[PDB]
Amino acid sequence: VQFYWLDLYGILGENLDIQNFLPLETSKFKSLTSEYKMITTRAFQLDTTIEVIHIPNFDTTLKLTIDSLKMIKSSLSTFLERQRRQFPRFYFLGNDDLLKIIGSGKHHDQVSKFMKKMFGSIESIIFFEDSITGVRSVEGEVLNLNEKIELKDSIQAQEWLNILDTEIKLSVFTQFRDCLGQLKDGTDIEVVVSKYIFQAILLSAQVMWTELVEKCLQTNEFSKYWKEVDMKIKGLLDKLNKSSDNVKKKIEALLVEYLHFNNVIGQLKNCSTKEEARLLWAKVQKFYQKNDTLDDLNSVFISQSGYLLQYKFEYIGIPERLIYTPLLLVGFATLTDSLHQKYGGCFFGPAGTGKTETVKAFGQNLGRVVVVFNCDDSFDYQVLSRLLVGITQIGAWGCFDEFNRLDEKVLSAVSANIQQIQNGLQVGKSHITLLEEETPLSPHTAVFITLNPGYNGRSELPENLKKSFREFSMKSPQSGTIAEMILQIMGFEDSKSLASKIVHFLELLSSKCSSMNHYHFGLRTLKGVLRNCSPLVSEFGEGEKTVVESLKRVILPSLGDTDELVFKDELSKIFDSAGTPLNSKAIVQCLKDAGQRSGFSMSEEFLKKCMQFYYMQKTQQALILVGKAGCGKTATWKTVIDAMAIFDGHANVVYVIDTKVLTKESLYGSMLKATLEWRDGLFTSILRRVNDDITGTFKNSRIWVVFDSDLDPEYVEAMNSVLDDNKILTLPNGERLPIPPNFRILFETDNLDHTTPATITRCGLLWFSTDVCSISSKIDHLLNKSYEALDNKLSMFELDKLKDLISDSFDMASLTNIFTCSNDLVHILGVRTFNKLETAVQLAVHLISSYRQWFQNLDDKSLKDVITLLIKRSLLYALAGDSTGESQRAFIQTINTYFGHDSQELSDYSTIVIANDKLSFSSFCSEIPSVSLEAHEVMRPDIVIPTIDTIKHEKIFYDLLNSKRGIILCGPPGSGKTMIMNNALRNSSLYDVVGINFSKDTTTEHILSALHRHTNYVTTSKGLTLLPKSDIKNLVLFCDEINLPKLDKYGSQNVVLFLRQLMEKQGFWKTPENKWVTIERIHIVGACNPPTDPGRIPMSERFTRHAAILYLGYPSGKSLSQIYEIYYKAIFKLVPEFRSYTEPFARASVHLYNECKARYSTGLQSHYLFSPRELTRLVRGVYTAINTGPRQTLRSLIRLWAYEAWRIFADRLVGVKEKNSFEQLLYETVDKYLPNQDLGNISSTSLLFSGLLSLDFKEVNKTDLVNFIEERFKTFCDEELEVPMVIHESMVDHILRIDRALKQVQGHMMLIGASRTGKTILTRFVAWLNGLKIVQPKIHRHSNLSDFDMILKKAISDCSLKESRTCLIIDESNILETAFLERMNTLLANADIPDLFQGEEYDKLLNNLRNKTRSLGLLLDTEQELYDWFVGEIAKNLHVVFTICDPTNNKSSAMISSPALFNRCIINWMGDWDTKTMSQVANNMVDVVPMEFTDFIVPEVNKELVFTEPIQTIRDAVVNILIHFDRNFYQKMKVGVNPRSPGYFIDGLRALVKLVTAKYQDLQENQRFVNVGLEKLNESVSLTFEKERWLNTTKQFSKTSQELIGNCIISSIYETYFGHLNERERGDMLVILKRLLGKFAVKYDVNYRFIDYLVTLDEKMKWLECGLDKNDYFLENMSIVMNSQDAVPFLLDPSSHMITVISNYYGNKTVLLSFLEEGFVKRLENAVRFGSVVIIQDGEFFDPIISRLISREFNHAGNRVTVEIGDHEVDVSGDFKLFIHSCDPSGDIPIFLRSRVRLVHFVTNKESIETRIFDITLTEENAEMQRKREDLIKLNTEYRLKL
Amino acid sequence: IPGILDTVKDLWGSQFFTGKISGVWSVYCTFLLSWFHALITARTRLVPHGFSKKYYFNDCDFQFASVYLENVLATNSTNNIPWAQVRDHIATIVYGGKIDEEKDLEVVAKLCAHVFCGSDNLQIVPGVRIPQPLLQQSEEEERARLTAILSNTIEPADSLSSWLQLPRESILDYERLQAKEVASSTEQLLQEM
Repeated sequence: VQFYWLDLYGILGENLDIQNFLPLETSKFKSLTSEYKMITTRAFQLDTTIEVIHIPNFDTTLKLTIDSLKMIKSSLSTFLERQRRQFPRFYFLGNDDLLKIIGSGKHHDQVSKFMKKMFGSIESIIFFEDSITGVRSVEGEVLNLNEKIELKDSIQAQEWLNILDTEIKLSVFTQFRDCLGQLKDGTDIEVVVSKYIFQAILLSAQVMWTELVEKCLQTNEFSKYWKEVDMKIKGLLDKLNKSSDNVKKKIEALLVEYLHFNNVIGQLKNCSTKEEARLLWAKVQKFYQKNDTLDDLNSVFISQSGYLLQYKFEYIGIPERLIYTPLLLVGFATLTDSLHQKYGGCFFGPAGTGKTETVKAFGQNLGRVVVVFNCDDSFDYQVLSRLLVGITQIGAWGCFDEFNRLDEKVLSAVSANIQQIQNGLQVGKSHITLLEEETPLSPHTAVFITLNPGYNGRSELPENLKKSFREFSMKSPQSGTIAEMILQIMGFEDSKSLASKIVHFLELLSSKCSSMNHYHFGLRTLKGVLRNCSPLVSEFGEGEKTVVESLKRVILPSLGDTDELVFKDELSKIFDSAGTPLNSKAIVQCLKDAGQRSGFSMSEEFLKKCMQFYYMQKTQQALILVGKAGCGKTATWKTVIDAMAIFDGHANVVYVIDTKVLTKESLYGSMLKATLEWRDGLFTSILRRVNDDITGTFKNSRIWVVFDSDLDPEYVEAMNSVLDDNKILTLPNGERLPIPPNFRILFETDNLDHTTPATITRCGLLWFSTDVCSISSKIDHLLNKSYEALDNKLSMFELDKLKDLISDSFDMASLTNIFTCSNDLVHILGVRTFNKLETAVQLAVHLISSYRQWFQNLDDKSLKDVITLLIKRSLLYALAGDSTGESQRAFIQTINTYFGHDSQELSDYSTIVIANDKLSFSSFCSEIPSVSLEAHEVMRPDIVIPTIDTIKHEKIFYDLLNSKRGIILCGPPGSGKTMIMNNALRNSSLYDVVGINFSKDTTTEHILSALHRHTNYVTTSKGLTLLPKSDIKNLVLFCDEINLPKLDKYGSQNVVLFLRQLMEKQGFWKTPENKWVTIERIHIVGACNPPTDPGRIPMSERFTRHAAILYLGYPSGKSLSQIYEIYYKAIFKLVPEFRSYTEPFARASVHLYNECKARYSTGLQSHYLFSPRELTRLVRGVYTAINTGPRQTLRSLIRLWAYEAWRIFADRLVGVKEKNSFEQLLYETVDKYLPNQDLGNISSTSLLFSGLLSLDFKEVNKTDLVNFIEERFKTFCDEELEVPMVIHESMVDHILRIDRALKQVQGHMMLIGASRTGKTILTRFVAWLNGLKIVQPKIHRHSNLSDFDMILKKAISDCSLKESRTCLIIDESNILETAFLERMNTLLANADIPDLFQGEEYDKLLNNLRNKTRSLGLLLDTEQELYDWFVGEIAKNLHVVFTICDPTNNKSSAMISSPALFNRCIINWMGDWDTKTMSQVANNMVDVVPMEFTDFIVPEVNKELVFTEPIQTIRDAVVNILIHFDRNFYQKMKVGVNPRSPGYFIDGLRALVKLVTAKYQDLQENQRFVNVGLEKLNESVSLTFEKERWLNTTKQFSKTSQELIGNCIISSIYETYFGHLNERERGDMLVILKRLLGKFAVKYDVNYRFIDYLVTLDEKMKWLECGLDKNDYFLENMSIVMNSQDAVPFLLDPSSHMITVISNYYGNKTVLLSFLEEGFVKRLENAVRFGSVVIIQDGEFFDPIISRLISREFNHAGNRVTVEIGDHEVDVSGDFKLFIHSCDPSGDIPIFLRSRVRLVHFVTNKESIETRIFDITLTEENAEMQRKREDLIKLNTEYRLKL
Repeated sequence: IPGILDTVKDLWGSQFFTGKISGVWSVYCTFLLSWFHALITARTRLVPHGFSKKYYFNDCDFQFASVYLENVLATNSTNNIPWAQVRDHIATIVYGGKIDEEKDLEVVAKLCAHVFCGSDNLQIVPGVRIPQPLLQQSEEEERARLTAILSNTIEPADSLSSWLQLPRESILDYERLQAKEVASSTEQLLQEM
């Protein structure tokens, strides 16, 4: 209730006290108060809702006050509705606006704050001390009101305004009458217009002439009136003067109309003109008027052709003056026609060439206010409906600008109501059901739909509405006549000749010009030119030269040299002696001096462009410059800041804002809700401060705001109220802040092509070319920059001396050609001069910064000698380092262009030789850690051997570090990314390096929170300077995958944006604290990989404009020996007698790598990526292997080595034949280096080493190893895993490999392979083996990544605070999303998710980790070290491993790219099962049962047996039969032979196995029975027929049993793969299996109708009785899989076949009963509990009825069925076996259950048709045959049973 | 598609009440308007050559003309109203709502040149057989007083297109195109008979 009281906090308080409210409501406010007094005075203390419901006696306080409250709250809305009903203009105001009005109803002055919502063309009410004297229109003219309108409290805002309504129109009516009283006598219009509203005066002016011409229309006159008109005009022309801007306008209107009369008369005069019947005057708009009326509104008449209308006299002042043309006038005529038929409009044509300007003009000419609606936007049509209540009550007009561009609800909502608007309009219904309410209709309202060239010219309007509208084909305005008429009106004495030229400067311009897409030459283009010409005339422009002067001043600056002389000639041909001289001296003096100061060359075009800009700062309120920051774009802006500060003597107070860095709210404001407060944003604080203290003090200081960004609607439309032209802040919160005329806005970009010209053209615009910056200018700047050096320690004395000394090198340097040659180098991102010069100088001056102490303390010759050598080196580096070393080699050949060291031939190039601080220097010889890594620290990451090139990287890095520059590398993870980086990092702790992780979803805020944790700030002056949390150390922030974050809607590099505002703008304008932030010693360095690659960002070049770059690639074979051999060097430290492997061991791996990488392309298979760190992986594995044994013989050396080698490389690959070739590559490489050991057994076997036994270098026979696990896994598989596949030598291989991984730190791995084909099970098993807690997700589609975040935080505490041992396993089917993945990506990246554990989690960690340190005896209250151990703990127990299958949408890399993951993760492509091990399984299976029945020898016959096991027995047969069965079934990619599961035939065998006893006993029992028949019979001996027949039956099956097994193997096809597999792959064995299982010797029956042979047909018969569609073989077979299928026969029923069948199957049986528990799906359980038959209902798709986690639970669940039985899956037996009766063919099935599911078919097709046809006709005559033979079948079975 | 006459005489039925107007010369012109209407619709049957666009000609506009005509019919029975100009704008205004090309403009202009006058008792199109003095006679009740009497002056092979002021050769042009069209239609069908 208190929020009603919050409403009423304001409102009741208000109207409680304001007794003025209706006494009913007032007394109700008081009845509130009878209790409300507690609601607020008691709640004065207890204010909030929860406190209000706790006030003393809230029991009656609320009750009674809330009773009254709700009475009131609703009464109040109806109270104001009452006011709205009483005064229709209130429907243009909100209810709350009326709350203000009624509280201030008395205060009519306060009421007037909503006056525009309450009226038409009125500016303000002219009143004094509670009484109105007149009103001023929006045009400036003032209507005197004849009666003083008292504003006495009691008159009510309601009637008050009603009074004015009448008062206004009355003084219009009657003063008009007065005025026409004079004018009708020929009185000079000036008189009465001085005293009155010109609009009405025009009416009379029109009347005067309309009537006057009648006598020329009598033919009596012609020239009299013609002359008389131009006599009157001449006087009026003389009158037209600036002296009264407003009256001037009144005159302009008058003259246009007099001209219209003149023209008509001109022809009446100059034509036979069939008197007033000739359209010449008959079609003309005529006015007549009279004072004889009972309603003043009827005093003037408007007519044309046979049409007559009455002017509505709504107060408009002088609002338009549209130049009318014959065409426009016709348009108006047609508009009135539609008024006659009460139809709405259909304007066809664009605004600015008409449309809006014409419908407005029209309405004004009729005299009634029209509400022009902007229809193309997200507007709540209910608001309109409310407006319409008022509109219809008023009789107001309404136009619909682009009406048809609506969504469906708005469109249809208004279609219904507009339908009624037009219905009721036609009907004349006084009360139209607007929103179903009988709304009063003032029969004057009208609907005006307008549309620019419609979408494809379409009648977009629904027919529902169209029936009541009329077409308005606007084709074109008459530009030149419009122009000319205006020029006449302008007082421009050349008018006509100007206009005739104007249209052709344009015509020619548009004709031959280029495709300046940003340019348009329409009607409004022309209008603009004139607007500019107008002041140019006042500035003494020489006639036609003024026109051209304008042309020089507008447009052409936005156009480029693509036209240049094209437009010169297109325009010059029209006027050749064109243009007046520009003499902007003080202006250019300020400008040019500003340039001289800044050091810009003051180039021609610079100054020219700047001068054009100057004209635009004068004339425009804003300008867009398309160009280049730092080159002219900002150099000019800079220059202008200065120039205008000087020129105006008014400091150019600019506020540069990088648009997208800040939000709209950041700039404008926001609000607080707890205590209710508006928050002032930056831009708006600026502007109010402009009024409060910028111009509030500096009355006319120039003030500027700059927006730096590219263009898109979303970030530019928000600036319109100032930016466009208004220059007045008009905020939605009412904060209006007229922005001083000295205020301007600059918008800088490089590309505007993102929206319409309708918006683009509204500004100044410079087509800026970057060649404004000559290189000589750039050089001039660089020389000046030497005096800006450098560090506080540098006085620059020695620098200035060096400047003079090096200034000589700028004299036509060979760089004038080298820069070209550097541009000729191969590179990825763009290369330009300013950054080339930047990095050259910044390094040079920081090289010189060392000359402040290394060489300042030495002489100048030392400064000279080394800076010459060193700067050449740095110049070479500046123009080399960023690209490929080979191109750098080519680059340094440019040394031969330099006349001193003119030699590209230098061996020890200046880049080979390194300079020392003592003036010494030398060729940088190899110092690569010879005696070095020997033992212990072998795997410690920071041991990566540094090499000469990386040292040189460090040499310069050091000075770049000194330079405070963010070098960005370009290369890959795994190629030294982290290695080099760390080597660099570890060289200087002075610089606090921070590894910032650039994930696709990393935000600036992530960066900022890190800074919050690690920084603070200082203020040497009130500047706000960022300082790391500790001083002295330099915070080198670091950026890793810069080109791998995401871009926004328009492809913007928003993280770069902020990167830049941090970098480029050096800081941040505190939008919390409203203050510019600078930085102290925070630095930043970045990196990336080649932008050319998939998923990488094409980097902003303005970004790169100030960047330094270093290319990173892979190491050479020699250098691999130099680095990795050291790692191997270390390893051999422990085995001196075999240490000799030294070099060849390393070199084998070096060269094997070289080729391996070459051998395996990504063209073969994507993820085939290679890195030198794989050699480290060899180092890793090998060293630890060494640590387990006693001596490393060379055989033992290489066996461990080689077996490891393929685990590192081959295991990541797919192609098995290719792997074979690698075996040889491997083999041969080691054959090259260490061939004297047993390479045969080592490479040919896939032999494993002791694991279950201590390693100790020992090989274990895989057989034996298997023998070990044959026992080990029986215990670890504690009757829980539930899968019985056979541990092939590969399976035990998997086992060894996965465990080793499980025994390593940082257990980060990817397993790629088939769905639950042991790759899963495998991991479950080793969990039993090793004993770790395992992370396994269970996701249903209602979860999200915050659930994940819980889990993450959970897990990190589980590892470190809970102190548990685990392993995190990632399930691809549960991958919720990217951000989800991003957490885990950074998790691995820096072994952390920065601030995941911040805030209260951090604090809980501080508390509980300290609690642990107390229990641990640690003194780690040092929060740093404390959380350092926290994360150290986690890393030793988390071990994230990911498992993946490839049947879906995961990026083809089998992961979503992530190069960072690529150089960290261990990978193993598991893939699929081997055909020989599957026969192993099969062997084991058949070994269980008596397949070997003696009747059978070697049974199949009809073909295939090639290369099988010598077939002697039945198990021999059956297995090899099944090998060719499923090897050929299947082959050829229909579903896809390249990848498929084997399960399909595995369980096929299982069934066959079942049948070895099922059918066998069928037979054996039958044998008993024929024996039984023979028993008596043998001695019955009457007949022999029966006896012998029995003997014959034994004879039959004695052969047929075997014949049958041949046929039985083919029967299994139906279950095996047949039911999904289609022709290309189905048909590889479809009937071919019958044709091929063969050779093994027993008959194939060419007949294979297993629908008969496998089952007794009567079950199907009963299903046929139940509606089973017998049609297709496998269709009707589904009734059998219904009655026998284990993998759920998903009842796919779009056809709903099974609804029929199951409902008839159901019959007299009820729905379901036995196991009877809901579990987690009561939705189904409670829908089936009834007793007997059901499936999962009918059409009952899973997503509705069942959750996703049922997969596993369906298969089995200990939460549903107990172990006292042993079962886990619920007892939902056959009749009620809940098969998913779903009509969804795409039902949610993951790429693991797509295998584990029996998808079932239920639909008919074309293949049946033909027979259906036959059948019909066949049986139509021959059914009798069928009747007979089917009856015989019946009888035959009778006899079979009789037998 | 029915005949032009069908359109004319049936239109008169749908416009039954129009001739109730005291303007007996107005119902005279009403007859003319329907003759006009049918003919222009016959031309739209020939889009884009007998008329460049499928413009929605209709009986509401038929009636809008009766209003616009009524606006001038106050004196149009006499020479006070130059109905040649009236013709011009019944076309451009009543029937020109969303007409876009000047060619169609002229097309219609020719038709109205061949259809309207403000005086009764005149010859309009003798090809239709209209030199009639039908005056105080309804478009429906007195159709057959003189207008249903007019016989079938329509060629089996031509509308006449000369009633529409269109050439046989354009009919022939279309005919060749029709062959191209129906043949190319079978081109796809034909792939299997």
